[PDB]
This record gives sequence, C-alpha cells and structure tokens, in this order.
Amino acid sequence: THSHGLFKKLGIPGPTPLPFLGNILSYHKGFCMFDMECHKKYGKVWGFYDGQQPVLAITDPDMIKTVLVKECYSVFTNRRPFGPVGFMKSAISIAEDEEWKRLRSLLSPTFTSGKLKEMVPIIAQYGDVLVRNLRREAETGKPVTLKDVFGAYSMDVITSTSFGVNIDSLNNPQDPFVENTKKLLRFDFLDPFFLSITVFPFLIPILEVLNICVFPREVTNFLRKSVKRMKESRLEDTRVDFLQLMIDSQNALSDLELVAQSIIFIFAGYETTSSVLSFIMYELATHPDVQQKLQEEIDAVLPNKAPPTYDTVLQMEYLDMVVNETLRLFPIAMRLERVCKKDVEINGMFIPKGVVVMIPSYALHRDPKYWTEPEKFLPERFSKKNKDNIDPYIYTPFGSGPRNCIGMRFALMNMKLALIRVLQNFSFKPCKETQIPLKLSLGGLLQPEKPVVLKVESR
Ligand SMILES: CC(C)c1nc(CN(C)C(=O)N[C@H](C(=O)N[C@H](CC[C@H](Cc2ccccc2)NC(=O)OCc2cnco2)Cc2ccccc2)C(C)C)cs1
Ligand code: HEM
Repeated sequence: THSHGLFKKLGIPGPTPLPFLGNILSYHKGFCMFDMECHKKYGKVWGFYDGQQPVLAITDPDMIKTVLVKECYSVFTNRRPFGPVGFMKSAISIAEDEEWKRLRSLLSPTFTSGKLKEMVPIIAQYGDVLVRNLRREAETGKPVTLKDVFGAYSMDVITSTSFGVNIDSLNNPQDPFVENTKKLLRFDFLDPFFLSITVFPFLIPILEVLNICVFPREVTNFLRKSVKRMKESRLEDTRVDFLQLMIDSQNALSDLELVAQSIIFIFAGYETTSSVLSFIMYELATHPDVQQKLQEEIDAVLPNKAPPTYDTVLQMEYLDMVVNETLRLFPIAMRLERVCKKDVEINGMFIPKGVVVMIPSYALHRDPKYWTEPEKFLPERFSKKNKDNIDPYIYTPFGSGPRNCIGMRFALMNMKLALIRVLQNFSFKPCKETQIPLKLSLGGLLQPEKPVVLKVESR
C-alpha cells in the first residue's frame, strides 16, 4: 500500500507486508515470539509494518546507544502515538518534545536518594501489613495468587508515597482504589479495539473528537475527583513530595496536567511492581537453591529478622542479582521505541523521517550471542565476576538515555523491601495449580497467562 516499498527500497530485510495489514498477522504468536523469529531470520537489523507504519528494528549496541542516548534530544525524542488518550495527552510518558522536557525536569527530583530514603519508613509501615496478610493464608496451607496480595501492597505504597494519603488497601480486600485502576488497559489483539488503532491510526483523531478513550470514562473520574481530593487536602493544611512538587508548579503546571501525571504514576507504581514481584517469586519457587541463598543473605545482613533500611537494601548483592536476572527473562516493556523526527544517518545507516525505531529488549535479553543458556534462570550471570561482560545496551529493562524509566530507583527499592520482608518470614513452594513451565500471555502486556499460584509456609 505504498509506504510498503520503503525497506525494499532501503535494501533493509523484513517479512513481506500485506496490503493494509502490514505484518500485523504475525502478532498472532505474540510479538515477543515475532521479534525473536525476526532476529533469527534477518540478522542484526530489520524492517516491518504495523499496518501502514514502518518500524525499523535495530540490535547493534552502538546504534542503540546512538538513538537512545546520543540523538535523543535532536532526532529520537518521542515514542509512538498509540491511540486516543484525551487529557492524558499531557502525561510525561506520552508528552512530546518541549512539553516532555519540562515535565521531565519538573518531576525528576521526585526520585532522589533523600526523597527515596524518606519513603523507607513509610513503606516500613506497609511491609508489616503485607506480612500480616500472608501469615493468615500460610496458616490455611491453601494456594495463593501473588498478583492479588502483591497488588494491594503496591497500591498502598504508591498512594501513600506520591501523595501522603494512607488508604488502608491491605486492610481492605474490598477497596475502590485497586479495582478502578487495573481496568485501565484492555490491551489485546483479541480485543478488536487496540488491533484497529495499532493498524489504523487515521481513526485516532476522530476518536479524540468522540472523546472515546482506552481508559473508560469510568476510571478517570474516580481517579479524577479522588486526585482532585488529596489536592485540596494538601491545599487546606498548614512533607514535600510528588503531590507537593506539582503544587510548587501550581503557583507552570495545571489541574488536568497534575491528574495526568498522578495517573501515570499510580498505574506504573501498581501494575509493574506487582507483576515483577510475581515473576520473581515464581523463580524463587522453581529454584529453591536460589530461594535459600537469598534468605541467607537477608538473615546475614539483617540478623534476628531485622527490619530493612535504605542502605542495607543496597548492601544486598544477591538480591539485586535475582531482581536483575528475573528482569532479563521478563522485561515488562518488551520493546523500546523512538519515532524518528527528521531524516538521519546513524552508524552508517540512513533512517527516514517518520520511521519508528524499535529496540527488541525481550529478544536481546534472550539472544544466544550475548547469553549462554539464554532460557535458563541464572542470577550468577549478574555477579561482580561476570557483571561487566554485560552490555548496558543489550540489557535495558529500564530503557536508557534521557527518556529512560524515571521510576527505576523507586521500583528496585520498592520491590526489594517487599521481598526482604516476605522472605524473612516465608518460603514459597510449587503446588498443583502452579504452571510449569510458566508461559506468557500473547496479548499486549508481558503477563503470565495463568496467574502465579504458590504454597506459602511459615519459618
Ligand atoms: C504495535 C504498537 C502500537 C505497539 N507497541 C507496543 C510495545 N510498547 C512500546 C508498549 O508497551 N505499548 C505502548 C504503551 O502502552 N506504552 C506507553 C504509552 C503510555 C502508557 C500510558 C498509560 C498506561 C496505562 C494506563 C494509563 C495510561 N503507559 C505508560 O506510561 O506506562 C507506565 C510505566 C512506566 N514504567 C513502566 O510502566 C509508553 C511506555 C512503553 C513502555 C514502557 C513504559 C512506557 C503503546 C505503543 C501501545 C505494544 S503495541
Ligand atoms: C519494575 C517495574 C518497572 C519497569 C520494568 C519499568 C520499565 C520502564 C521502561 C523500560 C520504560 C521506557 C524507558 C525507555 O523507553 O527507554 C519506562 C518508562 C517510564 N517509567 Fe518505568 N518501569 C517500572 C516501574 C515504574 C515506576 C514505579 C514509575 C514511577 C511511578 C515508572 C515511571 C515511568 C515513566 C513516567 C516513564 C516514561 C519516561 C519518560 O517518558 O520520561 N515506571 N518504565
């Protein structure tokens, strides 16, 4: 269909596009499989079409550094525009160019060491509720869905840190704040919707006029007035945080622009954290040796079940290696993307304006070139002895350069506080409903298709 001659013309290899669809039918196997096959078939560089949209996949470490780091401001500043967003247009992750730059420098000081350290005792209050929730399900000896119990912890941790609003979500099985959230991405290729906007962009500006959204008007009004509430709470009182840093600005940030960042952070800080924690626990169970070695490290650094501190969290090398290794196998972003905003040639390759450049993270994390036994879970690959044999541009679970994950440092620590507490009280065993091996969901988000269910024993 016209734009379909580009990679032919550039002499770049790729699967042959269909009219209108592009290579969209190959997503039927899920696109991590697609990416992996493209790598195997085509080598270090290839091209494909998301409908009419050209996407150039790259895998050269240098070229990746060029686009992620060296030419971020100048050419590769923005992600793809995905679908109809409405007011979320203003969200840092979706914001383009100048708008993004000022939101970045406005919101970045949120995750500094001092500000992290001030959230340590705050989580220290929820870490303790989490253990209390598990200890009860461990009594019954009856299987646990980790997503459920982790999810609630994450929600408590995010709402309270970013805003200063303790909302008891852990002492609340029935809770409006977790439920309204998780129904924020219906993202599937079986879901006829995202398959029509992934393929079919020309729809987008119409939907913007229709005020149709990927987030049902349902969530963003609960989340609207709810944020519109903690806002006044702060405004009406006589600790300088996320919700506050934006009340620095509101004396040049506005209202829906505040709500928008809140929602991003509420989302990221709930779904990602709980998912990875699920993945990690699946790994510790299917690998007891590793589970025990980590329980040893914790008891070593934090003797007599000692409560975590910021610095002791960092002391724990093996914890970090476990966290890193899970993130190798399960990068929740499966690909990184930047839209090429002007003609360019990087490392001896021409790239035309408008192309989406894509880093296939999930694929590179499993590449036989860089990783021996790339399917095996092996934390030792992240030991100080082997740590630098590892290319920071092949291993990118957090992205890289200026548009990398603003929430990385908080995420690592948030996750690590949860683990420490959890493993210093319980051990995790494979039961019957456990899926071995675990398989991934084909649709959008890198998820387990069956939830992660394990047996929990006290110590
Ligand atoms: C075929 C094409 C359309 C696609 N490409 C992909 C791969 N990909 C980059 C995605 O993950 N999907 C994209 C997507 O939703 N990503 C987002 C777009 C913004 C959305 C906004 C949003 C999400 C949920 C509820 C409400 C709002 N996501 C978002 O901001 O994620 C927060 C996060 C930070 N760190 C981890 O997670 C950008 C992003 C990507 C990876 C990591 C972090 C942020 C879209 C292109 C659909 C899936 S479909
Ligand atoms: C373990 C959980 C998490 C993982 C694996 C993760 C991974 C990522 C990745 C890979 C990106 C894209 C970076 C790039 O494209 O180069 C990203 C972007 C981002 N993440 Fe994180 N993330 C996690 C948790 C968080 C948390 C807790 C927050 C903050 C609440 C967060 C906020 C963001 C924002 C705002 C962006 C867009 C950055 C920008 O455009 O300036 N994510 N996340």
